[PDB]
Amino acid sequence: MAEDEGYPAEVIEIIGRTGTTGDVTQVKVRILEGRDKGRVIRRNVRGPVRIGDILILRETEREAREIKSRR
Amino acid sequence: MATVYDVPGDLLVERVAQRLKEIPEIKPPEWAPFVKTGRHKERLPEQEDWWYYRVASILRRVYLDGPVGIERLRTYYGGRKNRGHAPEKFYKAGGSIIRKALQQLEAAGFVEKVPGKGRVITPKGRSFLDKIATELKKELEEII
Amino acid sequence: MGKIRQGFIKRVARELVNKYPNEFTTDFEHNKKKVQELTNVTSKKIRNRIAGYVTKLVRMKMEGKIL
Amino acid sequence: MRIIQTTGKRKTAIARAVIREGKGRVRINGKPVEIIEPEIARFTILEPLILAGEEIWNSVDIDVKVEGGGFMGQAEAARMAIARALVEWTGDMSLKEKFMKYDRTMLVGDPRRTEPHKPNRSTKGPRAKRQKSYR
Amino acid sequence: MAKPLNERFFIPHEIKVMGRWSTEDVEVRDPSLKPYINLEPRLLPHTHGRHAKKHFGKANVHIVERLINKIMRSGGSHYKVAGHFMRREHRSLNSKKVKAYEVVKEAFKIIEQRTGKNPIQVLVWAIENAAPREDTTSVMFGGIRYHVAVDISPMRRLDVALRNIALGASAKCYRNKMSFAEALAEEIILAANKDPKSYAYSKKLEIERIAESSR
Amino acid sequence: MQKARIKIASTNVRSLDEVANQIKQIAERTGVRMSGPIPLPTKRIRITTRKSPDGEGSATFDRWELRVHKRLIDIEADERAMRQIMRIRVPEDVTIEIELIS
Amino acid sequence: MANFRHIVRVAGVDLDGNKQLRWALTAIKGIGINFATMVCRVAGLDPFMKAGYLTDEQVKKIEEILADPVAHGIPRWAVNRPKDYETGRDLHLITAKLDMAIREDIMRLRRIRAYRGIRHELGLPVRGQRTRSNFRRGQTVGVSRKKK
RNA sequence: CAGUCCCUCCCGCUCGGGAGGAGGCACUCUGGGGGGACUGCCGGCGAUAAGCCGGAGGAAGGGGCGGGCGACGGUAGGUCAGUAUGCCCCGAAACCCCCGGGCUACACGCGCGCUACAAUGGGCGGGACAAUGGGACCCGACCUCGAAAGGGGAAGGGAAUCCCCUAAACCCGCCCUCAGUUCGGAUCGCGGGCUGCAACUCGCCCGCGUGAAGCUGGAAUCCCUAGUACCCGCGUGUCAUCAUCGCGC
Repeated sequence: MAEDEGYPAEVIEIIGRTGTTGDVTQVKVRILEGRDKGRVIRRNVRGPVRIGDILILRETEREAREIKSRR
Repeated sequence: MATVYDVPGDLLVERVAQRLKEIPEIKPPEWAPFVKTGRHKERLPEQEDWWYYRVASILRRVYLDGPVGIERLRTYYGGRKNRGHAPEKFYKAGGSIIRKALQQLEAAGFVEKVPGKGRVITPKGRSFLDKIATELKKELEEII
Repeated sequence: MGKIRQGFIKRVARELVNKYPNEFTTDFEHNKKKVQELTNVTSKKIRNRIAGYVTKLVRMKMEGKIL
Repeated sequence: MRIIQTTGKRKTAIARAVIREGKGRVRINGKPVEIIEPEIARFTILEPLILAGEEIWNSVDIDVKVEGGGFMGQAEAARMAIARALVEWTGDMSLKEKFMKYDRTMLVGDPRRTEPHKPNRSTKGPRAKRQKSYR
Repeated sequence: MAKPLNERFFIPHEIKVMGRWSTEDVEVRDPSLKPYINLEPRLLPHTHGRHAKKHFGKANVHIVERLINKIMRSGGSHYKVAGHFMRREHRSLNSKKVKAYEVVKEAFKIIEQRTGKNPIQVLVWAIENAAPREDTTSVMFGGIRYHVAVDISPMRRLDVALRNIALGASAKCYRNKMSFAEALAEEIILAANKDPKSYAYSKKLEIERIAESSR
Repeated sequence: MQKARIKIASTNVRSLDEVANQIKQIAERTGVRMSGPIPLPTKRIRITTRKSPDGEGSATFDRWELRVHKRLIDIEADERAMRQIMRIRVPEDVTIEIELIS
Repeated sequence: MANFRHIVRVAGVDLDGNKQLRWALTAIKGIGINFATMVCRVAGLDPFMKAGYLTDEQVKKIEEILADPVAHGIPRWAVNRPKDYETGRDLHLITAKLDMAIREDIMRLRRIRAYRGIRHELGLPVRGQRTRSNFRRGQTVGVSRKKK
């Protein structure tokens, strides 16, 4: 294919879980790609993911979030 | 420098079978492939190869074991006969091909019946197999 | 799923270090031998737990707060 | 010469394996390795042998008897026992650690093996309940 | 056949997969897939691996062993033996990974016959492509129902990829000349192309496309 | 002398061990030459059973176990010599079989 | 080869295929898969070769063999019906004999007033057991013998 | 043919491969007893406690793992048709003996299973592999007759020492070449064996001939979380015989 542009981002921290399914887990990301660099986003990721993994972000401009929490 | 041990059966069996034709003391009797077959057959094959392979493996079996039965050679084969929707169950070959096969060899002088009550190889039977194994085993190395 | 050490296992070790502190160590094996001599061995598996908790209880005693 | 007698066991295929100096014998249950009809599981045994290298292989006679009901399972038992035989032979850390890195089925067995068939509620298979539709 | 096979024994030893396919021939260029795949390790897929032991012990599964297992899947009550015997071992193993392995091997042979490239380089390529990047899960959280954008993790991507490739094979594989070894083999090529003939790649696009709308 | 085989089999673990150990110890010092007590099996008998007379519900089903464990002794001695050793108390429920051959 | 044709006539004017010889005889009633090969041995032909690779000559042999299998050979349990209606030693069955022989023995049974004879008429398995809720959902066994 | 001075056979390119018996208890194993695993150590979170994650060493780990183990009670749950037992009823009968029939009837409807819709295939042939167990009017070596089912003759075994016994899936080479068929095995004709006084009703198995529906299944719905599931065969109870069952490997 054409790229689009692939924005590679790695996951800085795994905040907690979202979905009534549960199926997204919400994770905080940092970017490492040619354009922006450094931008912190809270993306909704699915499936087994650990800390320090790599995600290709299809759309830079995103960041839906919902928050709480552990006592 | 070889033994039936040494030699992958697939090659051995065709070789021992051809030697059986050659020598030519063992032979197909007519009645046996006709319809006096082992268990059930989808088609019944009209081959010299059929009869000879059957005998080829009795020579290998008689070497490996000591007393080896008719009953033992019959069961050993693997193969199953239909019982319907009730699942298949194991059953065993013909007694017919075996008793005559053991007997055609006996006259050949290749097998003998021990006084023990059993069956064991002669020097002549054992000899025929290792020579063939040496030929086969020698051929195996040459070929890539 | 979960782990929590029974209560019976906790009671024996706690009494044992109180009676004989200075005959207990930071070695698992040394405490286990002592524990065997001290109290009845219903079984081998419980003997090990008692000994283990004793190892910890000594480490804690150093600190100056031992619950 | 020397006799060293080692075992491998994977899933209760049990390998009674001897290494002695010799010439390159590979024996399984009395017969050359060659007899085995499967290619695939032969390539499992060959893996510790190549990893040490062929030099050692040629210099020593390994006879095994692998008394396990699996055809894969024999390949399995023979591979663990060869890896251990090779490491006792030369005695170096080099060959042991090289093996641990590549896979741990070469020098560890399994911590378990099998589970019984549970009683059940009049249905086959150890983790199974009789089908329902009673709603 | 037997001598070639012996040669097939000489060559894997040296070290190749299935007797004649160098693992070094391929590399994972993309860094994402690199720990996610088992292209770097060894020779026989029969491994008994016991993966799924830990968190991600399923990632140290040889790519081909995942394929044989995923490939095995379909199988109900029924019995198989050499006899009159089954099907019970399926279109897709109503059975044995042991047998299951053969297809993968014949499929490997067939794909090599056409393309003439190292068929792990084709299958590895196809798994990278077949995995959809984006998915929509009907995810409602907090009770509010969204049909949202979800980014696929890499383990999840491989898993979708292999399952989808296998799934498609069976469909055509249905009472038709493709032989799953053939059907798979033809699928592995096209899945590799992103071609219009790959039931696996059709869902790959469509799942992302619907997902793109829904996000 | 006559070589005599004492075969001793028992339902429980406890009883068979006491007898074997004592037979060897009494036998050890005298005219006797004795081969060390040898364990032969538990043929472990399963009897697999349904609990519930109902047959109904879930059933929780019984795995039974009867273990009978066999120890085999050779002794070289006279017949008179055998009775002396045989004197022992023996655990209720310990089968002792004797073979006598030259 | 032995002279192609895609249709040859064997066992009367009933047609012979290009499927395989053994299999084309199986279609012809009263000559089943296994019986075909027995006749093939006697006749001297290759069993595995395509049907229709037969001169006119080959065809004559198979027919005389069919008429009295028993004269040529053919064991007295391997032959189609042996001990026929209590006073025939052995006979052959083909399309016209086979139809007739089963239909006669059934006809006999209606008249004798057997359970057996009436059980078929009603449409029922005699010694199959159940009729209880087999042939479910308006289905039928179809009893004897053909709906293709 | 662990290791072997010996020994008998076969084979040989004389280098060397394999089997028997001496011999030898190494090994596999049997069953009896002992160690080892406890957050003990190390780091992070947490009240420095309790616990949770993570890491090293290690054969194994943080309920290691799999069973037995199920309170007080309820559904007036289930069994007086296994036994025990209150009450009531029956007394040439609601008893008792007997033969035969009935439980195995069917236009249908459902539950629970088995086999199955073929090339990831059949036939044919060869060759490598197991375990739980069961075995005295019982398992039956082996030999012989029979196509087989089975029969005749007969060794050993009341058992780590014999027998059922062959594992099946597996693979290789060959024939075959995607049809309602060489699928699938219903149905029916005939021949025959076996137990029992006897298998029409109403037994299984062999052989020939016949050769059905079915070519991937709506709504709806069930199981299960790893050496399990999926998948393959093997034994056992009961027991002559009906197993597509139940228990177990």
